[PDB]
Amino acid sequence: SDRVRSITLGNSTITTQECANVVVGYGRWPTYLRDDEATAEDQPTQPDVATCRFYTLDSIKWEKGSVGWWWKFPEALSDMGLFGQNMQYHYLGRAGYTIHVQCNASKFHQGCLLVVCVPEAEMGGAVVGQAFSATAMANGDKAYEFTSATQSDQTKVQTAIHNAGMGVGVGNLTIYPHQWINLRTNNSATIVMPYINSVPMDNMFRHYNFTLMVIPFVKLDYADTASTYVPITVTVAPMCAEYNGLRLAQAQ
Amino acid sequence: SDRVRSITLGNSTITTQECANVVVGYGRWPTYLRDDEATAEDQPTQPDVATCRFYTLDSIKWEKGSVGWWWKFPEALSDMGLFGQNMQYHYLGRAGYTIHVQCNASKFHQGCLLVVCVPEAEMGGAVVGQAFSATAMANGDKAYEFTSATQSDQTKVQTAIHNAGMGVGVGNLTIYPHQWINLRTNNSATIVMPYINSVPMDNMFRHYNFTLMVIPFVKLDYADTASTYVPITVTVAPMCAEYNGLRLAQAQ
Amino acid sequence: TTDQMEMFRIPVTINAPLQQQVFGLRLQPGLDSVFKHTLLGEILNYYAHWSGSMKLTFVFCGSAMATGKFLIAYSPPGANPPKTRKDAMLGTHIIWDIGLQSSCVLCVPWISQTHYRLVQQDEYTSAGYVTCWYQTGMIVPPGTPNSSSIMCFASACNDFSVRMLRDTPFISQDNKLQ
Amino acid sequence: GAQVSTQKTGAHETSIIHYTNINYYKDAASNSANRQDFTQDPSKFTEPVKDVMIKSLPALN
Amino acid sequence: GAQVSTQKTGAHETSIIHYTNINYYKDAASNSANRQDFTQDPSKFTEPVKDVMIKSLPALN
Amino acid sequence: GDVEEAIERAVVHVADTMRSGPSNSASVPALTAVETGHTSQVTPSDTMQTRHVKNYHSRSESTVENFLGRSACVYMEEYKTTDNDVNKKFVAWPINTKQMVQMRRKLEMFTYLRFDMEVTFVITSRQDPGTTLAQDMPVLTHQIMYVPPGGPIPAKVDDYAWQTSTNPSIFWTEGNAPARMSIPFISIGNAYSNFYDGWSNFDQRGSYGYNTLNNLGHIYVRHVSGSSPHPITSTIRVYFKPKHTRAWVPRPPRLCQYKKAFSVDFTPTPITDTRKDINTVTTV
Amino acid sequence: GDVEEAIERAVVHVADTMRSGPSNSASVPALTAVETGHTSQVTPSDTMQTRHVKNYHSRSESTVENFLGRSACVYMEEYKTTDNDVNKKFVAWPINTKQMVQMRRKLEMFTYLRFDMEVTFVITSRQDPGTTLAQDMPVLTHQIMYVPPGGPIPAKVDDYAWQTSTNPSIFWTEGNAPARMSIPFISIGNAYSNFYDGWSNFDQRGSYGYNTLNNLGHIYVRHVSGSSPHPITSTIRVYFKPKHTRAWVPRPPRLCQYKKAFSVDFTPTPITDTRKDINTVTTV
Ligand SMILES: Cc1cc(CCCCCCCOc2ccc(C3=NCCO3)cc2)on1
Ligand SMILES: Cc1cc(CCCCCCCOc2ccc(C3=NCCO3)cc2)on1
Ligand SMILES: Cc1cc(CCCCCCCOc2ccc(C3=NCCO3)cc2)on1
Ligand SMILES: Cc1cc(CCCCCCCOc2ccc(C3=NCCO3)cc2)on1
Ligand SMILES: *C(=O)CCCCCCCCCCCCC
Ligand SMILES: *C(=O)CCCCCCCCCCCCC
Repeated sequence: SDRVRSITLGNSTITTQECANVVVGYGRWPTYLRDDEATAEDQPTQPDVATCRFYTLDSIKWEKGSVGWWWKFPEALSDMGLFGQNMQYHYLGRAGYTIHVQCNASKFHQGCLLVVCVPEAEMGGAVVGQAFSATAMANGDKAYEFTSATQSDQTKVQTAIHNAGMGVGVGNLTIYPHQWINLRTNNSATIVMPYINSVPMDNMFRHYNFTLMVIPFVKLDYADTASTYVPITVTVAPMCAEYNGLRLAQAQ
Repeated sequence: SDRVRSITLGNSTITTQECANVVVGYGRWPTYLRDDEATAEDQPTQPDVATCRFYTLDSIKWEKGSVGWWWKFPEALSDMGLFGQNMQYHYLGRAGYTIHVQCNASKFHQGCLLVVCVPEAEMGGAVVGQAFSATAMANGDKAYEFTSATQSDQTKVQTAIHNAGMGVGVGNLTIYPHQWINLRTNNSATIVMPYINSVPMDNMFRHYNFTLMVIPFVKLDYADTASTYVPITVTVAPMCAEYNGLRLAQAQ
Repeated sequence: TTDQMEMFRIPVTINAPLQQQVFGLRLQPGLDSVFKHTLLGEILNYYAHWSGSMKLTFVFCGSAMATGKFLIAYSPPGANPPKTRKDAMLGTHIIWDIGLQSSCVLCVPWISQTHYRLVQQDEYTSAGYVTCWYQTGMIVPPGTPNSSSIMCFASACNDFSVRMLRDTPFISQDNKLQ
Repeated sequence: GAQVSTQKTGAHETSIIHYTNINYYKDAASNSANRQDFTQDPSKFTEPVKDVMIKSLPALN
Repeated sequence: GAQVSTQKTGAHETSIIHYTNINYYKDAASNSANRQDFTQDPSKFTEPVKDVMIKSLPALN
Repeated sequence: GDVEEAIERAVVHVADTMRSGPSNSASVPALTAVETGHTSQVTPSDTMQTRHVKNYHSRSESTVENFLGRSACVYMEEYKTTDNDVNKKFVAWPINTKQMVQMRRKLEMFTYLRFDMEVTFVITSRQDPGTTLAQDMPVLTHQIMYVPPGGPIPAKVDDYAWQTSTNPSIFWTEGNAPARMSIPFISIGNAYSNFYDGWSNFDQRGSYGYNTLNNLGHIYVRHVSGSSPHPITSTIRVYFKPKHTRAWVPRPPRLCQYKKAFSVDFTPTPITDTRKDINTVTTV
Repeated sequence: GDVEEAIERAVVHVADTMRSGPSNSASVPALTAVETGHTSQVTPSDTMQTRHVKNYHSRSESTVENFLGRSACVYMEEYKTTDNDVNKKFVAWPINTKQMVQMRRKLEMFTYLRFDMEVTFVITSRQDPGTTLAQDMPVLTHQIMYVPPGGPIPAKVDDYAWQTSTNPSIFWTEGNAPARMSIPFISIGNAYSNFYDGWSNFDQRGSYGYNTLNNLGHIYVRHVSGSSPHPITSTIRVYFKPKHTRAWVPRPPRLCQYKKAFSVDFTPTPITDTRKDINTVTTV
């Protein structure tokens, strides 16, 4: 079958026995910066296998009452091996990614997740006019969660799920690269995101190029099974990573 | 003249207005490992410009009574940017180096240093039979010093200069790649060391491939000048660095 | 161990804590008790040197209704073994998904400073560790057992060879037989 | 397949001075020594300088 | 009728490495060992399956 | 005619490692069905990125000819030059390969074997301790005789059977290179059997096991006319080195220690040694 | 086919001296810059008037193959034929080249070495002195066994390990030519290391120095069945002769006397000996 899938980057391989297809950016495969699109003049580093490989973030639990989660990139990978090291020593960076979201249940469980990558997912504050800090939206590979109720805590982002933290209709997030994990048919989702920005390269700490959101559109449900929660794991591999402007490492 | 010299590796350039020649290993220029000389099967990383560039260690003072110093490699570079990072994340590494020892004085100063690179500079303990720790011979870019008197401290290496810590005649160290900095004619020394070992690659923490020794054969002397000490600075650039066996970083 | 056959069964269970470790073993095919008495280990014990890659095949033996994803990794030697899945995932690994194909092969490559390692392995000749972790978890529908077993097979690859014939430490006698 | 080669010169002026050898074992380790290879290069050690230096011309500048 | 064949490589890079043998006895049992036959096939043991299985394609169905 | 070209200028190596880059396909090499009784032919390039490696390693030292082709002690016994007990003066050994543990384990890794055999004897003598040891005994000569099944067996050092008009014998004198000779493949079958799951009688009774197929005869050894004033004890050690070997149907190596010379008999031994838990990977 | 022409009819000599006359030029050979790390290629004709000399001298005796290619004693130990102490009856030696000073200094003139090895054994026996020495012991036979790292080690002269079904052994009888055999280049590395500036542990702890790379195994030797009424002491001497040699990165010769077998350890020793003043050139 086509359900079978194998992906190898560097020293890591991912396999899936029940998948859908592989969504590719806006039909654009990741690629290194061309000479006719560059501004920064220094010779870049392209660590290759050391950085372009699969990194598995901490797992999370999908429970009957879960509402949704988000991770901002590249921040989510800032501590991952040499990818994180290269981010720290360089002023500029550029990369695409293979995102593989894993979630297995059973033929007797039901549920459905939207797995989307939102470019420039600029978010609103819990209380309009009140500024929040970076910590309200990203911190290493920590998963952030949406809420059903509207957020009151001004130190937070407006987490009410139906507006996806952006002031738009959550059911319209489908115009962004996405895949669905319907427990009845899938067991994982794979999206290849190319580099998307208004400038050729950018600083990797200061700018979150895109945000991965995993949202349960149909709640997790099951009968008298001994299994309770269903884990969700995110594994991602940078692709065609290149960096410019080497100097001392950024403390954080 | 030929005294003029310019060397560019990565984002760094070294220039000298009064040099001798450039000594090259045993006539062997650094080079990447060939397919017919390899054992480790994984695709290696060759960070290129990020690692193959000039790193300047802490400087030292050459005083009238100085006796000599040594630095062990690659240990001396274990904290230097991405070179150090790559050393930590990989089981195996391989590299050659361009060593540039700097020392300027004046037409009225006199003195002469031997700048040598000793492959496998295995050393004896201060007290025969007594084991010492790694700290007695290397620790980051810290310069270690020889002594005139024979060493009594058992936690140390036998530092008596005339036997160079190896039980041989110090005046015979010339069979190893070397250059002399005679204040009267030079102002620096440049030695390009290729990778020399009995195995194709090796662990970079556990094995000190070679030791750089700077020894005053003719003492620093001068008259009524206001300058007192003459600084000695070591700048070195890894060449053709490649690593294999990626895994978690070694704590130290 | 009460029952000898239990040695071949790697336990796997439902509701395991996230990122939990399933097992960990050190790569000394001729010396470590896990490998020394297998076909591969027995052959190695008639030699003093070895070189090459190895195949570790894992087969899931639970019911057709159980599901799960596991991360199996190989860590080249270094001062410290991986203590967490986060540590393990930085090395050579494969993510195993359970489905019709019950078995998965982790192929541990020959990554060494020397061309050959010693059968009577030492620190200089260290080969590393192989560890396994829950990637997601073993999920089960109603009416199926709560735990299951995984089995591990081992064999050499086509780049594997041994050198230096020697007697094996595994057989001896105090008297002539009879 | 016997190999025939020249001997190292003796007290008398040099043709009668060649010896013959035949290998009897299956491993090259069993063979006699290579007493007669005189290839030699002292320059890796006597002159490892990047830029070649002709004797007649001065060394510096 | 002497047989001439190649030796197993030694510490030095390889022509001078061949040895010669002559049998002196009337029975083949008297001959030296066959130290140099390297024919080898692991498939009777590693893959005795009736239907051949290519690695790329799945094993079942 | 004069010279012959049996040169093996093209010898076999171990497989090279092919360079391998990234992949994203439906083709999945790492997933298989162990159930088929098939061992996977996977290589590192199938599951990770590899560099190209020209591998020169060779499996020369692990051919069966090489593994079995070293002389191994298969038996040893003593015989005195002078003693009151007739049987203490000569050795009578029923040829077999099951009494010395090392050789036995090696041969037993295969079910059937076919080979020629090189036999070397190491004989040493020592003067027995006693109150009066002064004597001047000339060099000793030994006779080793092979008696095929059914031939007359010697009952004492001086009996007629030692004439060897037809049985093969070796006369050897001390101080010289150890005695040696070759024996061809002498089985009545097409291969020697290391195991025999069966009986001697059609009834399914009688002897059970490989011992029922062992009828290679005996080896008898004595001093020639070596009676000395004070006793001297000689010890003979016999070495076997198979050559021109062929082996069939390989078996798991013997795990339990051997208990009997003529039977598979053993005492249950655990699979392997234990460690504290399934994650223990340290030494201390 | 029959004969082969590997004749070296064109052998290398030392450089000739060219005739050289007066000069008056701007070209100055005798002035250089030692600072470049360059050794001057000057010859007498550069600084004085020379006659022509056809030089036939040759550097044949100073090739590394020749310098290292002589058998040197690397070890010696005694083992008794009979003694109350089990360990006094056999030798167990961890193969190495660091215990005998002469060979050690020669090998240590190079950092890396690659060669095949010819091993010759010289074994001699003597009767121990005592009150009663009259005995008549037959010729002695010795067994020398090589145990690769990890193989079973003998705990006494009569133990099973001496069966050598797989380890290589030599059985040798006194009165004969010394035993000898060749061993190929057996390192797990590409060359043997005489020095190793490093540790065994990745931690930069554990063993330090070349000893961490020494794992060549052991040599075990015993008398075969040589128990004598009165003790006899045998002494074995082992000689190494490297052949088919290659050497890399030469080092200054060892100046200080050696203190330990497994470490570079030394006591500071002066550069050389002294004379009364910088102009003293006479002897008395
Ligand atoms: C050694 C050894 C191993 C065995 C098994 C015997 C295998 C021998 C194979 C065939 C050898 O030739 C024969 C000689 C006589 C007999 C015989 N069978 C019934 C009694 O004598 C059969 C085969 O037991 N001891
Ligand atoms: C049974 C069986 C078969 C084997 C191998 C054993 C067969 C060994 C061949 C038998 C060799 O017997 C000898 C024959 C003759 C002599 C001898 N001839 C000259 C004097 O001594 C010695 C041994 O494994 N199991
Ligand atoms: C003699 C001698 C010289 C030395 C240095 C050893 C150099 C040997 C080079 C390689 C020989 O083959 C090896 C066998 C085993 C080991 C080994 N290393 C860790 C412990 O065992 C490494 C190489 O110490 N003793
Ligand atoms: C370490 C190191 C390496 C060296 C040279 C030492 C290597 C010497 C080769 C090892 C030789 O060991 C023997 C092998 C077998 C036998 C033996 N075989 C038949 C009986 O004795 C004896 C020596 O320098 N430093
Ligand atoms: C090479 O063998 C070609 C010519 C043959 C010469 C005859 C050999 C002389 C007798 C020695 C045989 C060696 C057997 C070990
Ligand atoms: C084969 O014999 C053809 C060439 C003859 C070579 C001469 C043999 C050298 C002397 C050994 C004779 C062997 C007699 C046992």
